[PDB]
Amino acid sequence: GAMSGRPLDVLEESLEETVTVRLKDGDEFTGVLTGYDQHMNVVIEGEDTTIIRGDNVVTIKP
Amino acid sequence: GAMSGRPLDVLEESLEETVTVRLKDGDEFTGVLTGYDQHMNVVIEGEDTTIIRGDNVVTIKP
Amino acid sequence: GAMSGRPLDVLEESLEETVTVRLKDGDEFTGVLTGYDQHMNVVIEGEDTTIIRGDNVVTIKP
Amino acid sequence: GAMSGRPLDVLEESLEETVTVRLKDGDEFTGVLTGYDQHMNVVIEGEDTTIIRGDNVVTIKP
Amino acid sequence: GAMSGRPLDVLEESLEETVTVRLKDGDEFTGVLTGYDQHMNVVIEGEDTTIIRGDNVVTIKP
Amino acid sequence: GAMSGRPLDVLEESLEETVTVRLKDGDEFTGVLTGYDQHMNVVIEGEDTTIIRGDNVVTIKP
Amino acid sequence: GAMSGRPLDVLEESLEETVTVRLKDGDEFTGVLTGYDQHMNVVIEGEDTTIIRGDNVVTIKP
Ligand SMILES: O=c1ccn([C@@H]2O[C@H](CO)[C@@H](O)[C@H]2O)c(=O)[nH]1
Ligand SMILES: O=c1ccn([C@@H]2O[C@H](CO)[C@@H](O)[C@H]2O)c(=O)[nH]1
Ligand SMILES: O=c1ccn([C@@H]2O[C@H](CO)[C@@H](O)[C@H]2O)c(=O)[nH]1
Ligand SMILES: O=c1ccn([C@@H]2O[C@H](CO)[C@@H](O)[C@H]2O)c(=O)[nH]1
Ligand SMILES: O=c1ccn([C@@H]2O[C@H](CO)[C@@H](O)[C@H]2O)c(=O)[nH]1
Ligand SMILES: O=c1ccn([C@@H]2O[C@H](CO)[C@@H](O)[C@H]2O)c(=O)[nH]1
Ligand SMILES: O=c1ccn([C@@H]2O[C@H](CO)[C@@H](O)[C@H]2O)c(=O)[nH]1
Ligand SMILES: [Ca+2]
Ligand SMILES: [Ca+2]
Ligand SMILES: [Ca+2]
Ligand SMILES: [Ca+2]
Ligand SMILES: [Ca+2]
Ligand SMILES: [Ca+2]
Ligand SMILES: [Ca+2]
Ligand SMILES: [Ca+2]
Ligand SMILES: [Ca+2]
Ligand SMILES: [Ca+2]
Ligand SMILES: [Ca+2]
Repeated sequence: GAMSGRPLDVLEESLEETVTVRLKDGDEFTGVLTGYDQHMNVVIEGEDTTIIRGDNVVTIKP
Repeated sequence: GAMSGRPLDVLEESLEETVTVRLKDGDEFTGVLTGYDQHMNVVIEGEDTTIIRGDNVVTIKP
Repeated sequence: GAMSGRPLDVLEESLEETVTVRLKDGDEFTGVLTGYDQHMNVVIEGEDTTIIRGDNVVTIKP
Repeated sequence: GAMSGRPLDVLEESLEETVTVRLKDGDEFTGVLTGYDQHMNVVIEGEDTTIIRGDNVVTIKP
Repeated sequence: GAMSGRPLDVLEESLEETVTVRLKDGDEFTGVLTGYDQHMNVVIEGEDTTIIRGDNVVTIKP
Repeated sequence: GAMSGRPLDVLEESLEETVTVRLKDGDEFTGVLTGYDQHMNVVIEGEDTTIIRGDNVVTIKP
Repeated sequence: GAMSGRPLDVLEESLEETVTVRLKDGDEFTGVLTGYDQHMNVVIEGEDTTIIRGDNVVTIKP
């Protein structure tokens, strides 16, 4: 198809795996990716759950 | 389905439980989550009711 | 139903009550909430009338 | 109805009357409001005519 | 009508006339308004053509 | 018609010609405009090819 | 057709080819373009997979 492996599809394929999320402020969050949505909001599970709002995200290393 | 546990579905299951919202300006708001919407606007209940506009949120930890 | 006490619904129930609105620039406005819209634009009646563009809002405390 | 006196409805009742618009960069513009739109762009007429793009607006005092 | 003299309608009444556009970075552009769109992108003609993206616009003064 | 010579229409008629794009960070890119889209993403080809995301654009000079 | 070589179409033609993405914070990512979407989110394959959110992108140079 078009668009190759879409970014949200790569996120779909990274469910239940450890990703690292880097935010515009410099902070990094590492933990299991348990959910995401169309805005690139992500749920990251480490010692506890973190919902990260997508507009803060610079990169995700899945 | 697709998307694991969507971020807004994790909010739904955090309703009436305690969460911490961290904003872009550095402020943190702890209290009971009593509502949310599509924009990730949140209602946090401490001694006061605090409506937080979604665009200010960095992370929500339930 | 879903989303608990939706943020805008709490606004609806805060009409004609005193609220405090804090802006990104750190200013605060206290007065009677006489209107709002789906952007979280709000009308605050103090000594005189203030319309606040929602995109400046950080928190609203009803 | 809902939302009380909507922010855009207050601007509707302030057409042909004097208002003060304050901008995110701190400038204020005073004059007769002669038009507006759903983005809250406004037309302010004092000695000059000024179209103000709504995303710059913090407050409007009708 | 509603909304008085809508800001984009003022732009229409300014086509083929000289206006002054002030940007968020402080620069000012004076020239013939030869076009605009619904985002308030404008084409300003001085000694040459300048297309200005609307999200940089603070004010337009016909 | 309305809106005069629309900005995207000026971009159409500047295809295959040389233009200067100035970004919010202050950088400038000069080259032949070989494409654009509704967001004002542009493709500029001088000695190499640069896709510029429209949200960074201040002005384009065709 | 209209719009010449659309920016997203240049991206399509760059799949499985090395490109270089520059971000607003100054960082640069070089690697194989393996995916993209309509927001200009991109997936860049270097030593690791990196998902880049579009709104941080300034330029992409294939
Ligand atoms: O839940 C949401 C909704 C929107 N946005 C993004 O953030 C921008 C500004 O808040 C929006 O335009 C959208 O791209 C999010 O990150 N999360
Ligand atoms: O009530 C609202 C309406 C919009 N937004 C978000 O704020 C962004 C711009 O301020 C919008 O794109 C949207 O994501 C909110 O947070 N709350
Ligand atoms: O009257 C309006 C119209 C829109 N916005 C919203 O402000 C954000 C940034 O301008 C966008 O979400 C936009 O929809 C307002 O705050 N007020
Ligand atoms: O003519 C326009 C078009 C859009 N916007 C608003 O500007 C913000 C983005 O620049 C969004 O809230 C958008 O609705 C305006 O203020 N005026
Ligand atoms: O590829 C894209 C997708 C979206 N946007 C911008 O994102 C904002 C969405 O309202 C607008 O400024 C739009 O031009 C871009 O610049 N490029
Ligand atoms: O071609 C353009 C010019 C301006 N914008 C504005 O940039 C904002 C991005 O926040 C949008 O909401 C819109 O108002 C576009 O989307 N596209
Ligand atoms: O996954 C997403 C979702 C939204 N946006 C951006 O958020 C804004 C929504 O108006 C636009 O700039 C759009 O390109 C992204 O960059 N990536
Ligand atoms: Ca996997
Ligand atoms: Ca799978
Ligand atoms: Ca009054
Ligand atoms: Ca009414
Ligand atoms: Ca009146
Ligand atoms: Ca009329
Ligand atoms: Ca005229
Ligand atoms: Ca003039
Ligand atoms: Ca020319
Ligand atoms: Ca031509
Ligand atoms: Ca080429």
